[PDB]
Amino acid sequence: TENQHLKERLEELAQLESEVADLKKENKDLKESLDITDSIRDYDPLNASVISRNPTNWNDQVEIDKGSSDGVKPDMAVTTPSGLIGKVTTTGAKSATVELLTSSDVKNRVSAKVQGKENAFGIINGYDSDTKLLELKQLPYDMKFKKGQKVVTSGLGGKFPAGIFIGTIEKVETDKMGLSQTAFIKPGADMYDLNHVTVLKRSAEAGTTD
Amino acid sequence: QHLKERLEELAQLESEVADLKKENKDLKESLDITDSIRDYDPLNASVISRNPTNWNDQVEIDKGSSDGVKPDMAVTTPSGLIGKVTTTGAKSATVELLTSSDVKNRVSAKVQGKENAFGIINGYDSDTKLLELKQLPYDMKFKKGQKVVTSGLGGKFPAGIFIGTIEKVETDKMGLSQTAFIKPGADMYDLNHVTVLKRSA
Amino acid sequence: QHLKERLEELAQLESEVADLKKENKDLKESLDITDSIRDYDPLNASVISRNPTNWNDQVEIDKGSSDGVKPDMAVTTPSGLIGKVTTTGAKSATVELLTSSDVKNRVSAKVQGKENAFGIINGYDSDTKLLELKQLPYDMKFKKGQKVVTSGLGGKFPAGIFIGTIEKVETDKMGLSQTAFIKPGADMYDLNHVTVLKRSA
Amino acid sequence: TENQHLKERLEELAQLESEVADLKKENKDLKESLDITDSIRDYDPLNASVISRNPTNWNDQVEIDKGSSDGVKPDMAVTTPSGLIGKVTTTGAKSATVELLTSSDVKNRVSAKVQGKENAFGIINGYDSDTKLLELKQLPYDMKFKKGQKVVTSGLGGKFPAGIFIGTIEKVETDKMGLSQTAFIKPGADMYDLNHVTVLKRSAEAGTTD
Amino acid sequence: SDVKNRVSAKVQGKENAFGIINGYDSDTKLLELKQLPYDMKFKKGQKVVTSGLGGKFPAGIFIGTIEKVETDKMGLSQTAFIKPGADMYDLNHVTVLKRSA
Repeated sequence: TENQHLKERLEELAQLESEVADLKKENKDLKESLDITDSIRDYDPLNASVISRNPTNWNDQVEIDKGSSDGVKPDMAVTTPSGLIGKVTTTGAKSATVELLTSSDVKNRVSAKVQGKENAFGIINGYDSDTKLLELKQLPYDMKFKKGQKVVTSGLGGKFPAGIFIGTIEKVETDKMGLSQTAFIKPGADMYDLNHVTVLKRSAEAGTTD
Repeated sequence: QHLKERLEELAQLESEVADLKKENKDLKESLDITDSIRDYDPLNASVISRNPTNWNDQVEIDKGSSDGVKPDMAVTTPSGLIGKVTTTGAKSATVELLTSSDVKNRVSAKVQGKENAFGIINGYDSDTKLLELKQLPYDMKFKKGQKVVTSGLGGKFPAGIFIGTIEKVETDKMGLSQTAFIKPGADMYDLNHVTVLKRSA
Repeated sequence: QHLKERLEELAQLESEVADLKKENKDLKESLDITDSIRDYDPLNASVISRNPTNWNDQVEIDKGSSDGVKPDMAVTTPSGLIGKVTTTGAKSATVELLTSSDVKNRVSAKVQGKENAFGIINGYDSDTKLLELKQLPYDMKFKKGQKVVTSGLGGKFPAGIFIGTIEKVETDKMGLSQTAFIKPGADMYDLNHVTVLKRSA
Repeated sequence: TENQHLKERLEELAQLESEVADLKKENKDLKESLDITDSIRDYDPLNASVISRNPTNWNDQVEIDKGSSDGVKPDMAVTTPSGLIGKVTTTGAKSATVELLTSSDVKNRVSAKVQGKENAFGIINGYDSDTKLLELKQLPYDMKFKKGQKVVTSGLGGKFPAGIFIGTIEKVETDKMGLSQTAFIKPGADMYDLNHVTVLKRSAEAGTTD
Repeated sequence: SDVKNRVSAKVQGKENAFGIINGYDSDTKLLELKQLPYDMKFKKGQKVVTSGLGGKFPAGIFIGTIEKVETDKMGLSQTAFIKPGADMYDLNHVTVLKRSA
């Protein structure tokens, strides 16, 4: 099994890797042809490790070994290879606190986009400990969603680069008012056990519309 | 071990593909119409912020004062006019969209036809998703499909910018003018790359 | 006494007004495009029957065999192509509409563009209200708004008949061709006056 | 009162009368400019009187003094100045039976159109003795209707001329399936007391699509 | 024989039709021109050149000749079989086109 499937995978994986690199290069040329600098998807990453996590508030917060003097700033996105895990909240000289998507803070939110033949925008806001699902609120009521669509950061909140993978639509429903839809999402990154992590500095100019 | 290493960063890769594809297509479309409007002295910008609260009213771009961006300048995409610059900052600016709910928001328009009629675009319906073209000559006849562009009467926008298509047409109460309802050409729900027209010469 | 005499026949009068207005407008539109297609030898007809059961598939017109109407002839309105004649009778005939659900219903189409691409219109979605334009060249690029007309390849319809507008465009599975979704120009939900093109010379 | 309102009415009535006549003439010219004969709205009327009505089936049927030898034929529309009242069902040499809109025959129906900035089509089918309302079934589910819109004959059933006034939308609702709408209509013609009536021969070719 | 190998082609004719060259038969020694407009008519001998649609090759490069033409199953398009102009069995001197301007 340790080579029965990864043969068709680690292989079909490099498949997407080169496809990207090509698109990624083409995209770079286009933006150069036009006068486009610091687009909404660009960013400078910084690697870091979780150095402390309290079981009392395990799903709310984590502490990393990088801080102010390393360039870390409040509101920077924090991720892992398989997805978005949170944002920097408070920073010290050499360490910082990051609030996880699974946090119980009702004010916690992130601007997101649901990829489809036609994209839709909404706000991720709310985690359910039982269902293990993120709430995607305010999607257009007339657009139709299917289980499996990918959700990524829109960057429209002004602080995260766009394109970071968040998760997958798992369930969809209409809200009481009948004005919008709400999708429930399965985070792609596993946040129960965090060790190695990456803090993203957003390149695009900061937005004040929030 | 490497059974999760390059296995998890999969969905992230499929997402990069999808996003790059769309951004490349849109960016290509931008290149073609380049020389097509080189005269208006174009400035390419990115939408860097949009609030869900007033989603249809405005958007923020990463170009401002120090880039030649000044309030009232036209903002467009390859498929259409999307708005005008309002408040400007040093490195960014706010753009009022045609889909705005601000009742004072207006744009001088012309219907391309045998005979050219002028009108004021002023009003957007969230439901029908149509733009209101008020004040057209009461006895002139319009047909579904006629193209609507900016008139230029007012110095603000250059003339010739495509706005949308005549969808419906009706006579208002007074019996003095006609109102056409227009399908915007540009898609303003999903904005990313945008163009500021600095000069209307 | 006369308090009901000319009082009741009121709503009936207001109805005559509304109906005549619409019929006059549509009829005027017909006159303008007259010489515009005098070559195709037009035959003006009225829809005389339509069943709610198969509303979107067909319609019956008051012209047939003894009028020169023959199956496969194009049927149109000022704002667009609406179908083709199928079974014909002495004084009437059945018209298959573009909105039909008959999967075998097809029309050869051409997209007017820098480079002209041909495709087959084959399929209508009741929900999106869009026509399926299949088989367009995989590497040619299409933009929302390009006009689609009949190609003529097949002898059936004359070429140049306006069909609709490119709304969306996508690549099919195979990766061999593209499919555009089209907004029909003509309104087929409300048909009354119609035109049969007898000759495609 | 017998001249306090009819002064502003019989006057404002001739108002619509001349407006029509003008449109009506213009329409005639247009149809002549194009080669349009026997359009969907043309017809030859015949005057008649109700000569018998049984209280046992008062709302189902009525008998008129014109028949076969007068040109009356089954399926011809029967009206009065204020609206449509029914259709001819069986004919004899000098008299005929006409089924009223208020009939209890569930199979009874008429193709209709709801006038609006954008017309809608449906089938009138069913009368409620209590509410005194006609059922307009199968109107498009996404179109919106307002109380007061006029309903007329569409002619699409192949037997009536189009344009005969039927009544007014009074109530509107969505059906269980959620596929269409149903409007309830107030007949314009009062069918409780019928005397003078008019049988319409349809000019347009007959339709077999029914 | 690489099934993913493709080239965008155009048939020079009264009306120009586009298609994708994708497939070579060792036996008939013919190139497969897929996706041509179903109701357009092609004749043996029409010349096929590169279309350029895709930025890769310059347009106008001669590819071969229409030999046979047939309608595929679907009844949506036509496939022509083409006789390559160049002889690829014996290659020695060759030319690389650096710019497609």
